[PDB]
Amino acid sequence: ALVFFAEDAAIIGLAV
Amino acid sequence: ALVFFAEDAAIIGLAV
Amino acid sequence: ALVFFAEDAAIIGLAV
Amino acid sequence: ALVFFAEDAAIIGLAV
Amino acid sequence: ALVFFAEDAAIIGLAV
Amino acid sequence: ALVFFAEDAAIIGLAV
Amino acid sequence: ALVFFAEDAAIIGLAV
Amino acid sequence: ALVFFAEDAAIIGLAV
Amino acid sequence: ALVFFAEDAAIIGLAV
Amino acid sequence: ALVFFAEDAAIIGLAV
Amino acid sequence: ALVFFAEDAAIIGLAV
Amino acid sequence: ALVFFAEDAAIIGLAV
Amino acid sequence: ALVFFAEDAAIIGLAV
Amino acid sequence: ALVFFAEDAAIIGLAV
Amino acid sequence: ALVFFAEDAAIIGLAV
Amino acid sequence: ALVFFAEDAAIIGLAV
Ligand SMILES: [Cl-]
Ligand SMILES: [Cl-]
Ligand SMILES: [Cl-]
Ligand SMILES: [Cl-]
Ligand SMILES: [Cl-]
Ligand code: NA
Ligand code: NA
Repeated sequence: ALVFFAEDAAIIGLAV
Repeated sequence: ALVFFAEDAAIIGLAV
Repeated sequence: ALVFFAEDAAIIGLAV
Repeated sequence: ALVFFAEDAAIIGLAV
Repeated sequence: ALVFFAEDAAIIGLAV
Repeated sequence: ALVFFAEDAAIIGLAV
Repeated sequence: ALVFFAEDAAIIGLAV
Repeated sequence: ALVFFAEDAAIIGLAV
Repeated sequence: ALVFFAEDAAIIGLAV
Repeated sequence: ALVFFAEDAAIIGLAV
Repeated sequence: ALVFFAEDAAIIGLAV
Repeated sequence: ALVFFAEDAAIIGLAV
Repeated sequence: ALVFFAEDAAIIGLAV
Repeated sequence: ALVFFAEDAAIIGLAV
Repeated sequence: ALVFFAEDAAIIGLAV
Repeated sequence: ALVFFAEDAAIIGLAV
């Protein structure tokens, strides 16, 4: 799976 | 809001 | 075009 | 009450 | 770029 | 309306 | 001394 | 004279 | 983390 | 200050 | 050369 | 160990 | 434009 | 408790 | 800071 | 004639 990144603060992984 | 990042050059934020 | 980044592990670009 | 401010990005209030 | 600030509520940045 | 801030000292608002 | 800021409305200093 | 504020990083005064 | 602000003069961040 | 980034996993900021 | 990245806010390159 | 990132063009890890 | 809704807490609009 | 929703602008909870 | 330019003759900087 | 411009500091004209 791909992991994208976003600032949510902390930088989190969004796993697809 | 989440902030994604993209290379547009320079790296930019994209706010959601 | 925009390039997003994703961890595929190595970091890859995703071009749009 | 007092409202303080912090950078979180976005600036948020903190109410006391 | 300079970033000014304004209460719009929430405090927001104005980028120049 | 936007409220900007300035030191006039004390901090005042400038409303627009 | 440090001076912090709070919305009390006016913005006031808090002196430490 | 009025002093406004901007992020330039560091927050700077702009004096008018 | 949260970043507060204080006059130290110039404004500085305070990271928590 | 400049903020660099590293994986420590999750991404974290490194302030300089 | 290698290009590192830092948040300065805009993301900037540092070329080595 | 910390992993930093650099554009070398692919993005590579730098392992410390 | 379409305005979607999401819990971010507080419910926000997202405007498209 | 039950939480209803109203536009007040922003969408708010109403707790019962 | 930003430096704009104007003909004043001779071309001058205007610093902000 | 044509007047080009160069930074010499100050911006100067170069007349051709
Ligand atoms: Cl999944
Ligand atoms: Cl709170
Ligand atoms: Cl910390
Ligand atoms: Cl430091
Ligand atoms: Cl001539
Ligand atoms: Na890149
Ligand atoms: Na810097």
